[PDB]
Amino acid sequence: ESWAQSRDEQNLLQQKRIWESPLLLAAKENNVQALIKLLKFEGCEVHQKGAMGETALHIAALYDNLEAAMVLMEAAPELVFEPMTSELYEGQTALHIAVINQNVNLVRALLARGASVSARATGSVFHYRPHNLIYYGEHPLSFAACVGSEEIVRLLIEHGADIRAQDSLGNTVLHILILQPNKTFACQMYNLLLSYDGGDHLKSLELVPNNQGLTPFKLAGVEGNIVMFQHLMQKRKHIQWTYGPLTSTLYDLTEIDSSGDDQSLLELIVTTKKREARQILDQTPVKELVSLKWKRYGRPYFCVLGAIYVLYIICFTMCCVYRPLKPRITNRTNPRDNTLLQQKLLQEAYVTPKDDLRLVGELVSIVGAVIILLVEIPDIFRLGVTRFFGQTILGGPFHVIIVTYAFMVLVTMVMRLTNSDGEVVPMSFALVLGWCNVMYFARGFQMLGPFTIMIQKMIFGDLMRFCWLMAVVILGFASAFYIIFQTEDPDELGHFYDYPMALFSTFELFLTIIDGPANYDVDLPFMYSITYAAFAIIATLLMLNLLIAMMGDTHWRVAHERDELWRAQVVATTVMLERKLPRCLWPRSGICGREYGLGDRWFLRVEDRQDLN
Amino acid sequence: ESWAQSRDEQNLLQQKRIWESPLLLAAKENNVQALIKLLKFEGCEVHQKGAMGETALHIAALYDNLEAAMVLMEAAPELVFEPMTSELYEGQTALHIAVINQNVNLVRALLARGASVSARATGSVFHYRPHNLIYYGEHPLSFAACVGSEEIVRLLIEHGADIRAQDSLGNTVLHILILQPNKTFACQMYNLLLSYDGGDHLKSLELVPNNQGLTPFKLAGVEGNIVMFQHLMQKRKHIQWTYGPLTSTLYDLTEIDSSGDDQSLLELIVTTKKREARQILDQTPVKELVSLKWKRYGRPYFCVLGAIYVLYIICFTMCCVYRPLKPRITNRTNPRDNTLLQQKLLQEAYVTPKDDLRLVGELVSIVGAVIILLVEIPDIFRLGVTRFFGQTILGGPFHVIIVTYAFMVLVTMVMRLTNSDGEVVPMSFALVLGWCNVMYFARGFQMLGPFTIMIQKMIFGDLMRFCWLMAVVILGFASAFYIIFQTEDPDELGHFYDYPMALFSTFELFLTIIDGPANYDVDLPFMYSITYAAFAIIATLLMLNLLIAMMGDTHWRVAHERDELWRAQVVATTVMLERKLPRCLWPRSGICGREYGLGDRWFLRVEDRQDLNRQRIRRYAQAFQQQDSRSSTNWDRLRQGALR
Amino acid sequence: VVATTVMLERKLPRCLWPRSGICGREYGLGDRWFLRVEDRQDLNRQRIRRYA
Amino acid sequence: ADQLTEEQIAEFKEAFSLFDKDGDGTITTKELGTVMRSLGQNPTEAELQDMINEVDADGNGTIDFPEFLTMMARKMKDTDSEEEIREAFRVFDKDGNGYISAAELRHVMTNLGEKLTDEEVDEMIREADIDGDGQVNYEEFVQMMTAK
Ligand SMILES: [Ca+2]
Ligand SMILES: [Ca+2]
Ligand SMILES: [Ca+2]
Ligand SMILES: [Ca+2]
Ligand SMILES: [Ca+2]
Repeated sequence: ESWAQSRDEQNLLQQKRIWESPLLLAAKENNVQALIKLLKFEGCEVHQKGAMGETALHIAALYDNLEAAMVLMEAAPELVFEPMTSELYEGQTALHIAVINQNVNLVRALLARGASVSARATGSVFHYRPHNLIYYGEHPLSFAACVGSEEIVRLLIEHGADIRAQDSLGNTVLHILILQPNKTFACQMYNLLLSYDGGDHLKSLELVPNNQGLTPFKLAGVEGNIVMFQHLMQKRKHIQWTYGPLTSTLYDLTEIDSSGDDQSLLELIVTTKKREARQILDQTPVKELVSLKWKRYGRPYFCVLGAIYVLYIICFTMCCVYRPLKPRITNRTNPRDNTLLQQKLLQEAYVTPKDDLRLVGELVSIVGAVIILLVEIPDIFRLGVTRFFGQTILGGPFHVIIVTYAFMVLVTMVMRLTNSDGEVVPMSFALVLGWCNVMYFARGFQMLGPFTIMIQKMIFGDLMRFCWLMAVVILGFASAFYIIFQTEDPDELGHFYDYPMALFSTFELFLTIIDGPANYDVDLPFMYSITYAAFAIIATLLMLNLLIAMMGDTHWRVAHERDELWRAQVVATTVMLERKLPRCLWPRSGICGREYGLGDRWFLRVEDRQDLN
Repeated sequence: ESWAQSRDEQNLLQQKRIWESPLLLAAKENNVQALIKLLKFEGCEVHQKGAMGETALHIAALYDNLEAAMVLMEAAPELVFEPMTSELYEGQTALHIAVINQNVNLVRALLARGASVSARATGSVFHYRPHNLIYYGEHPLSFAACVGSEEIVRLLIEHGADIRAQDSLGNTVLHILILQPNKTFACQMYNLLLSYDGGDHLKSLELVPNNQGLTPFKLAGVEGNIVMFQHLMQKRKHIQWTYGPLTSTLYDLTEIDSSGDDQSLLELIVTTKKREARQILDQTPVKELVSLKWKRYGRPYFCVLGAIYVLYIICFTMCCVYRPLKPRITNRTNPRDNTLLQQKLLQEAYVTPKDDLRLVGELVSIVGAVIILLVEIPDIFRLGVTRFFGQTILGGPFHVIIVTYAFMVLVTMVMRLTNSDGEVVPMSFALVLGWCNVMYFARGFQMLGPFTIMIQKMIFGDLMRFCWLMAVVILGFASAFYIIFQTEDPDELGHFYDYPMALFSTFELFLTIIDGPANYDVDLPFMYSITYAAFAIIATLLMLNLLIAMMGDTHWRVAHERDELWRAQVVATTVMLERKLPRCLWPRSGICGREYGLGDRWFLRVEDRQDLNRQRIRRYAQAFQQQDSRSSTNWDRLRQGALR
Repeated sequence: VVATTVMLERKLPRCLWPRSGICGREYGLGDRWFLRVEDRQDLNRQRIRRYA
Repeated sequence: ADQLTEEQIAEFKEAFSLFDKDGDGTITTKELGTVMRSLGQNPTEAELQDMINEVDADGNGTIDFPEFLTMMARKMKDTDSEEEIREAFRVFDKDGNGYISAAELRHVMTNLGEKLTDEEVDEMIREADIDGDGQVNYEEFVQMMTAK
């Protein structure tokens, strides 16, 4: 990009000023003997700049020079307050740089001389963007508490570093630590922050969400943080009793699901994209709910919703094959090739009640296409069109077939009551979608779930890299088969009588479903045989018989993700019905309070086996 | 091969002439007693020879006998200079042999008596040849600095052995160390060559090219030396600033992307045949470039040049489907079998202005077919046909289809304006090579790429060893099928009427594309059913269903090395463009000098996260401070795969 | 391969195959047929020892 | 530093390169200063010059890699001496750099079989990778050979 080259030009111009401006060079080389000479009788210069507008203190801070910064604090005791000011770096101060480079004795010096511990690091490089490497928030407490320098963490809080602090993204200091991938310390560094949460108001520092409304318990599951999730879980897990090897424990379940307002954690999991945000389902309180919500309640309602669906498509199919048809309205087979002896009725014949019994049947299937549009036009009303044509399998392309099937039946309603000739065209797409859409209910089955994802994976993923190989090879030999048979009879051996037939014939000799154009009464032209024998090798025993190995390579190599997706297919099916079915038949999952002195949070009982003495 | 056999006869002959001539045999077995009692009174025979014309001094170093070696120099102080007058070992002096056998005391004895430290070991075994077992250059310093005995290497410099020394390949000692496989000592020794000397200011001695014009940094790109390439990268790697876990690093990039002056390291990688050199492309100061150079510039210029090819074939397809045709010119189809009711025009038909619009459609083609010949024929004279009929996939067989394409179009141009009859045949090969040559433009796609490598790697390597098997079986049963039906009607069940049909109908029953002949009105001969069912088992469920297993046998055993091919396909596509496009539209890569205080070379900036990891360095810091279940089974078998 | 080399050796007359290897009795050797093989030690294992 | 192998210099050189902060081939009291005050404790600009100038043989004030190696001669790895495990590693390591990685070990088992999935290879490393870099040292490999 043109933007990333701008970072290169400045950072080389940043170094050019260091080869100029001799005190900055004296600052980089830890040169103190020149720096006394360049200041203590003439000086004249002390508020220097660079390419990023930094000072000699910042230069003496980026390279670890306690001696050089010692003279600079003594020379001008107002260097410590002003920040960097540029496009990329903005608002960063010498307190920040001294933190990230772990320089404990320098931070001890700067706080004694007076440094702003609330300096906003509002620069351009600091934003949480994937083309930046590290994201440490803004405040100098966050820069310490992320790299794990817990001594400086203790050093800052003694000088009035506020824990409550939000960035431009609304994140607090606990939202940050969940985001570093090299975790390793952030179990321990988490607790040191709560050890300074001793005296506050009623919001106990974890009930403070981000800008998009997401507490650090919620943020741990959304970001795929297995290590920090169990560390948070130990806080809200209550152990009831132990009895030899049986330990029964309670779980909080106040935000695990508690699917009662808008932002249940089970809803947040099956919307995301991250591969590791989906294995929270492995963990011990969530793998109980989505089992019990599905097995006692979710499974039988889903089949009743499925078994009512098959009887709908049949009622549409049973009124499809009973179209009104006339025998051969007006014409008589004029050139050739008019194998067409029928005509549909005008809509002036609904007499003879087994043509009227269908009329109450289509009215069933014409209101069935209204209710599907009424349940999916309010789906783009809440979340955008990138949900449909995004390839999120958790409710995948089964939301673009059912709309088109709903959209096609109304076109038949438009093709009816206008008396237009061509109207097999919506009804042909109406059946090939309306039957292939009962594939959606192959989802909650034990044996037929994870097969369906493999069909969905080879349609796009491993046939959009074969059809571009199919359409090229066909376009050669189909055009080549035209030229050979151009000066020939289409009567005897007539597989190619024009070019739009000549693809359709050649397309099926590639798939080996038609036989292969051969006649023996007549003498085929000699270039037909050489051309077709090269077609038969490359297609039949080099392309199709490559593709069977192409599947089998990619079949055993991803059969540990389809067992992860299929479980998440069930969960997104479960929560979809919880926010849709009215609460007369799904009770709230778990055990409530206030019959027991509990605290009104809905709880859930878990008992396991300790297997040690 | 009567050459390597002739080595042996001159090596067992030495082990005859040492059993004779006892001053050799006393020298081999370190006999100080017989050596005194054969020379110190009469002697007369100190200048003996052997199978290689060697000396007794050459034996006393070839077998580690210090004791006689001191006496022979003391008795005859003139034997140190004469080399092995021979053919295999030509020019080899006794200074050489004491080096390779690590014999420090003898080297300290020969140099104190004083030998020529720059002797030319120019023998026939010492040439860099793919049959010999070592290549150690020609000089005693080169023999010193290859076995690793660095204490000897300190000594030869102190008696004045120049580093600047080239063999018949022009190689210095720096070019030699890249070639040894047991690397990991040479990195400790490459510095020791630089420590003493390297000149002071002549050229710094690393710049000296060989007889094929190559510094050692370029040479490590051809030889696949991964350790040296990282070790030579430390000289040209400038660390700019550190920021917590971020460090920004600025690279020299002088020789890596020379951008012209065709000895370029990106050029040299996709020219070679050595497979282990192609993994330079994963080392971090190079893979940054070919990501950028292909994504910002090599991706749209390739696809635009892809789309300009797609119209050209459609400009050629749409005109070939509109040939001119006369209905059944003058003849009447007499005998049989002549369903041929058209005839192409003579060249007297450019009337009817839905035919002049065809003429521009054929003129774009014939001027397009010459610009291929204007751009491929200027590649055969700079680089031979060993790149064309060599199936190095980095520009593979798609440079011989397209030249066959540019020939087959112009044949039709000669078929026109001559009234020659068969222009169907050169036009038919024009289409199937025309469309299948768009497959070359499936190279720079993230998805369609490594499938196209696999199709080419099944043609030459797993279908050839099927079609030789198929031509055996299908020549058997066809002549067997022809004999049965030779005494039959062709009217009913006539799949086999003459012999060159009977291969082609049998070619299409091995593939299950025709149904296999059957006519239930008539009585098939009793030997047909027995013969055909025997063919049906071998053809259908034993040779084809073996081939499908044969593909899946080799499809998971190269799917770590087609991705590595596909990455090198992209770089070979990238670097080909920069030599070929005019440099008004590709900018130079990186940032130049001379505007910054830099030094005129084009640099490039890489910044990365180093992680600290807290564990390995605390293990070393306690030494810096001086003190006072499924995975286990796969290692259980790997222990059992190590086999005791 | 070896079942095809040896099947041809005893079957074709030994005026076109020669005997494989180097004969004795020309050198003071002892009349047997000898054969010479040379290989490289790969001195990594020499560095642990280094004549010790 | 004499009786080493290929797997002990090539291990120490990457240890040295990560230890040399600025990448100059030498070690100053600044460079050893940075990666010790990152290690909790604070060398108070006196133990820096006490430790480096103790082991500085040629007295230049700096520690190059051979003087780094001769301190790793006295602080050398233990008497874990093998011979068969020496051979099978060079069988395993393709480029011979002393590091068997995820890309190199996946090919050795491909020559042997049983169809390892790509995630199964990376789990074979984290069982062995003690320091946590995704590559297996020879010392990290020799404990995976017997292991019981
Ligand atoms: Ca058929
Ligand atoms: Ca250092
Ligand atoms: Ca030193
Ligand atoms: Ca390696
Ligand atoms: Ca490791």
